[PDB]
Amino acid sequence: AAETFKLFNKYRPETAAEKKERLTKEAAAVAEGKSKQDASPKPYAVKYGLNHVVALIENKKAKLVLIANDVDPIELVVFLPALCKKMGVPYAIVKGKARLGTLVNQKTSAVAALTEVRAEDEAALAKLVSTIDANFADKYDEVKKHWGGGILG
Amino acid sequence: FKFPENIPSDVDFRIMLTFLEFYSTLLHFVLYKLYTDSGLIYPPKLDLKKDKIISGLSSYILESRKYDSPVASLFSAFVFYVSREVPIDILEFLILSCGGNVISEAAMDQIMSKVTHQIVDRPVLKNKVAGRTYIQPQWIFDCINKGELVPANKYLPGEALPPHLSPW
Amino acid sequence: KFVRAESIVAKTLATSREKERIKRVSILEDKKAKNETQHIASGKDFILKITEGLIREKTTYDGKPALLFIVRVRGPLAVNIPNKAFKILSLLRLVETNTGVFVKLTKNVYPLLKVIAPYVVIGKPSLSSIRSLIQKRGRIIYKGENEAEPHEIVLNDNNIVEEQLGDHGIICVEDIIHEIATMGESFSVCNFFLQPFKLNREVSGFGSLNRLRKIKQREAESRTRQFSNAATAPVIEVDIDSLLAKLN
Amino acid sequence: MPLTAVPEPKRRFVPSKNEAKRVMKIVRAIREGRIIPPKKLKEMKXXXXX
Amino acid sequence: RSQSEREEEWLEKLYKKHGDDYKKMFFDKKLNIYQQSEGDLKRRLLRWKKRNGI
Amino acid sequence: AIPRERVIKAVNELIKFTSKPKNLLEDDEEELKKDLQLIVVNNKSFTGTSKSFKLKLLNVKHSFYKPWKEASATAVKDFKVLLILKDSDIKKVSEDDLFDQLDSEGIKVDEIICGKDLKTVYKAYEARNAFISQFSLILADDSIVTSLPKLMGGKAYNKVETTPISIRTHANKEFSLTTLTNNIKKVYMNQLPVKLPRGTTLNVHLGNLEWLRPEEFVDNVELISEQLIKAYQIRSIFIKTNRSPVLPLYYNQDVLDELE
Amino acid sequence: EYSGIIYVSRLPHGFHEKELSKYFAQFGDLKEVRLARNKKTGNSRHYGFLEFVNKEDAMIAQESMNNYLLMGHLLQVRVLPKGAKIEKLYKYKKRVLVEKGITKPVKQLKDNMKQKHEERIKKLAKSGIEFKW
RNA sequence: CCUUCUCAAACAUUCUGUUUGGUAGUGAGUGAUACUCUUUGGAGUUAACUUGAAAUUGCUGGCCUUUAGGCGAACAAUGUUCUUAAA
Repeated sequence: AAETFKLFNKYRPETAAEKKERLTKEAAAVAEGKSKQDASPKPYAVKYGLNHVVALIENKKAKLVLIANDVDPIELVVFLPALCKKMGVPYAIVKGKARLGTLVNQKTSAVAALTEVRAEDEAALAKLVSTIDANFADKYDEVKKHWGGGILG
Repeated sequence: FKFPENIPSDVDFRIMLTFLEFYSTLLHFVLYKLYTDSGLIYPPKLDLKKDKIISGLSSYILESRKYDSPVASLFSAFVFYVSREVPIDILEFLILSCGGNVISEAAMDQIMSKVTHQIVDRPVLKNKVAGRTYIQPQWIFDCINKGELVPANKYLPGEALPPHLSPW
Repeated sequence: KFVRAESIVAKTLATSREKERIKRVSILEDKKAKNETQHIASGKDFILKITEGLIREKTTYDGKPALLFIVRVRGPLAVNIPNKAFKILSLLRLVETNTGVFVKLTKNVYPLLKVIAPYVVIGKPSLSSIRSLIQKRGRIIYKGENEAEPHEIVLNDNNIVEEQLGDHGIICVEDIIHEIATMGESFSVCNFFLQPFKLNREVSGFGSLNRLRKIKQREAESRTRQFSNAATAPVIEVDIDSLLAKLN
Repeated sequence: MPLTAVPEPKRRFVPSKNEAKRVMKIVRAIREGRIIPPKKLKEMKXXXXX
Repeated sequence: RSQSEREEEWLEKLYKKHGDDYKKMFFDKKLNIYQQSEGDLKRRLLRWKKRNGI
Repeated sequence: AIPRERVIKAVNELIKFTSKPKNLLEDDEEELKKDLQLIVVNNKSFTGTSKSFKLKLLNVKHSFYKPWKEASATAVKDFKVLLILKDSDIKKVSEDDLFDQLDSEGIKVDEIICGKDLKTVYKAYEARNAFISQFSLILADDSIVTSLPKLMGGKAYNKVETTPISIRTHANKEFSLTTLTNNIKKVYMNQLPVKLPRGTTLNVHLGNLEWLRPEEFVDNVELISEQLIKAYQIRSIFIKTNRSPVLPLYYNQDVLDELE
Repeated sequence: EYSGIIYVSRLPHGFHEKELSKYFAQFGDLKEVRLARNKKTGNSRHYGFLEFVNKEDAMIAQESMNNYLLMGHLLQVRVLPKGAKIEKLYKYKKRVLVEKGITKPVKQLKDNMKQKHEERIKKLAKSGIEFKW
């Protein structure tokens, strides 16, 4: 989870302040005009809207999905492990939607999809996928089927 | 005096910093009225290489946009040679209160036609120029407390000095 | 404590880099000093001067005794400091960081500067800066009245000074400033005499505001300090008149 | 394969249009001077500090 | 309905970069980053030519 | 010197050798190997007692890179030109600035890469080896040249095309585009690379027989060989195809007396 | 059943037996530690072997490291079965070159040159396409 | 959880030329044609290919120094010991 956060902090989305700042820069450029060039590769960032996260699945586009364990309407979330299971998407259940919101400039996020990666980071991506599929899909798959809890307090 | 002081652990800075900031802003605007009232520019410019010689009041150049007798322009047209031995700071400021010049060899080794007087406190004086007057610095401390000239035989090294009791 | 798995690797890699650049420095300087310049990069040495992307001007080295003031920097990220550089910093008393000292620059002095370059910062000092350092900081280890005597005293008594420096006839710590600036008769007397220097950390740190200062200063230090590891590394010099405005 | 045979939109491949409309909004505001350029703003602050 | 100055200048850049042909300017990356439609290019260029430059 | 006639004899012998003949659609790499000339030099102590990844650029009368490129258009692997430049260098130099200079003499830089790009984009052995294996011509600034071998990988220093070539944009304090402009011309068409391994064996790669004229091969070989004789004390010279056995042309028997 | 001897694959660069000892001592005391190295240059072959005082401590150490991401690529550790022993590893250094003199004098090997040249000419006959030299 | 030698000199003015020096590697595996000695111990060189930094034990070069270091540096040499990246 630590290296996953080190990954996703490389792919923080742009804040509203940074967005508006770049907008003012390019707008002052065109205001002088001083139309510098027409070139920008793409923005790459994490994807965090829940319907947008589900939307990036069923294409498939999600290379990694982080799923928060704690959501108070849990039923918003419960299909996502089975859905990434059947779609073959490398999902991982992360601990705490606040830590998702921190990496995406929200209060909470509860989902975290990531699709587009630079070539500098693509090799780290694949080994992280293999790491998760070793650590999550192998360890917890059979005990996922078992009825948890039931022991009194 | 500009000496490294052992810091006291007993004090708390949290009060003296408030006094500091209050006095800083207050003296700041009072320096504004004293610089504008004296008719010159409130930001004082300094040559950087003059500051590299010495970090003092003499670093600042003071722009444009009589003296009260006798203490102002006491020792008029008067050229000093303060040594490297003497404390440069308060003697420098006293000569600037006189209007005379300051020549220290301590400033010189960073890198003497009109010099008549050495302020020095040393037992053995090397070059012993009879043209140049050899004086222990209390002469400046006593002349300005009197406002007037006194003989320098007591202030000649290594003659003993009158126990100075200031006018208070 | 269970330390970690990663720090032990990163320290090993960083010590590998440092031992490699130090061996390169040692071999290249041995070929220079033995004067067997056959197949090396360059014969003569260079000096960087960072002033205000900011302007970085180089000079050739002049074989002239130059007064330098050295300032110990916290070394790079996870590095065990090697025993060769540990020896030099032990001689120059630069352990317990934020600790400078005044030094003489000659051509016998110069090769160690390429060695300990990733741990200190160098430049040309000014008389006002030297003056401020000595009039505001400095303690002398001292044999006193009746002591167990690991005993250090701040610079107040010029008569304590001319006591132990009467043989060279050195009085009045202003003259110690003057002869460190001068180095005409004896610098090294004053150099062994003023033996410890201590500088405060520039930012107090722990607390909400000062972490911003720490991050901005780490970014500034990343812009300023450059780590060549080439063994023909130009000696980086910075404005100690700018630096002591921060640290003193 | 995915579920839906939804055709890919044009705007996923080209630089974002709505960004550019917001850009031209700011351009029209600066042409009217309602927004000061940030270099001019730093120029203002550097004089106003003194 | 006239044309805007930036985009007619953009068309003017395309008119000098490729000339008149459309299959080359359609597969141009620089100055066709919105990847305009084959014939929208024709329509805007014909409007620009009728406006300016025959 | 060296009897040019004997070299024409040997190259006509090799033309006759390569003229000797369920099959593949796409032809064997080994079939492409058995058509190519390699110069082999026996010489006393070709070590500098140290590894030499620096390539010597020998002045050659003819330029095989143009028939390389013309057959490479037909070939599967396409001839590509890589330059590796400084960060400020790439900030200043643009691509049309290169392309306008190179269309004058009719060549082309494929790509230009910063050391930053080597150390973050291709900081992965698979992607780096795949990126290097695309290229035939690899150029690098002489300042960067001695910083390369941690970034390049030793798999790049194994082969002759994959190892980079020293080239200089500077002539004064700063670089000039004129210097890089004519310097890529010098390195392109007037110079040939030389690996400098250890031992007594030197292998020099010349190229496929189908690319050049055989007397032009002979002229280039004799020029290079005289350059080598004036350079180094040489035991012998065997030139051959790497499928073929050797061909003794020239040797100096007294070099071995002069070693000890 | 499993022994205390341990196989570790996929080691990072510069990560050696000293660091293996210094790290895996925190699991418990270890019996032996070795790294597969290359012969000409003493570089890691990225796999090695551990031995502990206990098999149970070996299994505990193997559990918390089997899918462990570390310094780039992940690591994989497997304990060995009870029938397993350590064999044949050595810390190889960089083997520098040696130069030894030629034993034969210069005129014997001049004769050897003259013989080998004629012999290669006979091979160019024997292969064989014509070569008058 | 770190980041990799990102230039030196000489000559020359040609609006920049000419010469010289400066580079230890990712491990494993395939494999052409050979070359050189060594005194059989092989050693050092030579095309070409593969591979998600992959991964299972190739048994103990030599010489020199000190109690580990150099052979790409011989009165050559080296250690894991920097705290406001804390708690």
